[PDB]
Amino acid sequence: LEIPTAIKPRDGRFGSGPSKVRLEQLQTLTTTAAALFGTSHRQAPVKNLVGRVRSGLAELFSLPDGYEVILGNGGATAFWDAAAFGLIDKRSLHLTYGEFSAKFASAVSKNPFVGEPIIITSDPGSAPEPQTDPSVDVIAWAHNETSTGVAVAVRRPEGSDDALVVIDATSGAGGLPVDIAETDAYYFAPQKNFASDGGLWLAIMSPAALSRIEAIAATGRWVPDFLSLPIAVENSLKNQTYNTPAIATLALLAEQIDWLVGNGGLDWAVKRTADSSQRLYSWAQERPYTTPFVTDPGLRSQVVGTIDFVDDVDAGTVAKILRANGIVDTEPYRKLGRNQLRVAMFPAVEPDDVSALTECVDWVVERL
Amino acid sequence: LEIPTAIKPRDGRFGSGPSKVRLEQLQTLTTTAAALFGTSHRQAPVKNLVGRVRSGLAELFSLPDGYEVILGNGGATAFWDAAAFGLIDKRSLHLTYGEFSAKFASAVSKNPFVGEPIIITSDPGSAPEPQTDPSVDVIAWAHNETSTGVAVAVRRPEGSDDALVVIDATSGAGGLPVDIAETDAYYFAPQKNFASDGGLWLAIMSPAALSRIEAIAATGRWVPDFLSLPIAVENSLKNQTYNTPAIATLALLAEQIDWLVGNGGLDWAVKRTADSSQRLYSWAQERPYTTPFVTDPGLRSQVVGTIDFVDDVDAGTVAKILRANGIVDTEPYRKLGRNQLRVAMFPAVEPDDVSALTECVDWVVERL
Ligand SMILES: Cc1ncc(COP(=O)(O)O)c(C=O)c1O
Ligand SMILES: Cc1ncc(COP(=O)(O)O)c(C=O)c1O
Repeated sequence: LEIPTAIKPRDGRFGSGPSKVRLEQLQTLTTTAAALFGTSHRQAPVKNLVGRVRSGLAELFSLPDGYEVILGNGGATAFWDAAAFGLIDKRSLHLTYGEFSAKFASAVSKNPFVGEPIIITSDPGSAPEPQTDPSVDVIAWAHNETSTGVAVAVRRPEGSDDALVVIDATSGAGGLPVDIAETDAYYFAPQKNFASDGGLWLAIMSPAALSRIEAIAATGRWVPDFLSLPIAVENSLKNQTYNTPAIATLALLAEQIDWLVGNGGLDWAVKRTADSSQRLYSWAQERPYTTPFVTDPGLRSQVVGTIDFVDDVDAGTVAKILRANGIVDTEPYRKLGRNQLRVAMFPAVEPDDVSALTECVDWVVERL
Repeated sequence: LEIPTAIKPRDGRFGSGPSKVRLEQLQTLTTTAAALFGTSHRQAPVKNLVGRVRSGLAELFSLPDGYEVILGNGGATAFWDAAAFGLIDKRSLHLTYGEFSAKFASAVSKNPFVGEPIIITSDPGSAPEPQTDPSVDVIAWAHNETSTGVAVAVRRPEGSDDALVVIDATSGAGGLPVDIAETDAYYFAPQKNFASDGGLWLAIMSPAALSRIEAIAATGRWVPDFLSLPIAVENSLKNQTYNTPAIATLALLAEQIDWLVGNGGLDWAVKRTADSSQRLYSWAQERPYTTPFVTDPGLRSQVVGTIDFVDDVDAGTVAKILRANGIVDTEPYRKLGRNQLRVAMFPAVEPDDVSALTECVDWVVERL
């Protein structure tokens, strides 16, 4: 099946990380950023680039006093292990409702430097309510569960005074609203809403989280240096990382932050993803062969939309035909095992392209 | 001081990592690799890119049967912690003679999952001989010590049958000769001879090293998943990494590998760095205000040249003037504390630009 060009989106990338890298943003690598490549991360030109990223994120996320942008190599998966060693003192409570929220709880359960976590589960497509427990000093959940398309509210739970709020915003940060004052560690990686590459983690940390990192280091608890949050904080405060970061990753990230801030900031990004996701969900509701996987509209992610298909319409065949027509990465999370499409709607994704995608899906399904 | 343009090198980047990224190599990001950006690392287009990197390195390093290219996020610093958990069974022997060889031994000493390492030290600017011990199952040293400009032979020591040869080739791999059959783990990162970005580690592993990784995993020894060599092996064998890799790091690396292979492979790269380094060392010998830091010519690195300056010629002032004229990153290793310049001569660096640099240094020194 050859989809007519007239109905095709301008950009066919609907992947949930890595995701659409804007043409003008990628072009900065051979132009405005060409002179930064291959230069020292211990010298002013690359340190100023890290500085642009940190102050840019501080502006975009309206950071309260004493909050800091901390960064290091590895991506969000490395941050899970760094946080298990460095942020959790004795015990944590985790909400699990998909791949990424479950994987952080599983990393904490296996880590022999911290206690057995309390795990509150819910079926995929749903989420438990943010909650606390008197025996925990960390409470963790994902702002956006990328495998299921579920977005959860980011609020400091009642009676959680003695616990840090540790939020995996890998696919949520930059596309969803957030009051950073409600968090202690709001972490992410650049390949989703920030339209950059993986291999770097970023974490917005509160004064309580920074003090906690210092207090845990002061106990003498061992941590491999690569996963050390005290070393990552020491370096981040001076526009550096512990080891050599990727200049391309920082250059693409800084360009996306500038673009988001220049468009009106987080409020603009949230309006944009609301617009894209409204097009996707309204279409999924209208068509008799589709339905949103997430039944609670309050949990339906603005940035990652999981659309279930009925028995007689094979979503896998639809995804294959779309891919053969250059409309890529609509395949559901590889481990979920559902007759579903997963569509990313991060701010780089044009809302009109989400509309064009739905028309392409209708066109293909009518010819199956 | 304004250095006349006629004597300036075409490219002023002499940094030892990050290092000179060729422009035509950087331009593939906006052309032949542009469509790869923002696409899934779990789908064929990015998996084929990893495939190109693995096959390319297999060709460049003339890999014997059963040797495999393993990769993961983090850079070489992450590989030290991954190797301490995953390659060392009971005890290791380390050679230390600068920043990077010492830091790996220090990471192993602090790791509470393995024994206390045997450490064989030498003064900076020198190196101990590769040697073994009956109580160790791993012997480790750096092919190239980036902090002192010392290159060491890579050979399997006599009577080391029960020990894996674990070589930190971060600044050596692709610019220095090597017989891979003499190694069990030959690891590096892409920001030096491979003219790409940091944040990714690569390791050429022997069948004995791969079997060792499996045997250590089979004991049930815990390892944080991000630093897991069994998981990195499982993913690498199917052109993947454990978590999201940077597409730009892979795309720049594959272009450099292709450029090196097309030029005549490792033999061509070694001739090129021999040519560049001959220009630097002969000039350092000729001038009465300079001398190579490394007194043993057999240990003088072809890729990283440390040139000491006499008391009355301030190398720091020279470095500052060069930097103000766009000739950057000649500053010595930040912790060495010597009146010295450090010049990288990786294959992307044109030998004529090393000659031009020496003329620029003469010009500046004559006007101090
Ligand atoms: C020899 C050597 N080993 C290890 C490293 C650490 O590399 P990375 O910053 O990629 O972790 C470096 C960095 O310069 C190095 O030159
Ligand atoms: C919510 C979430 N958490 C964590 C991760 C891990 O990210 P990375 O590959 O950067 O380690 C991902 C990856 O898709 C994710 O979406």
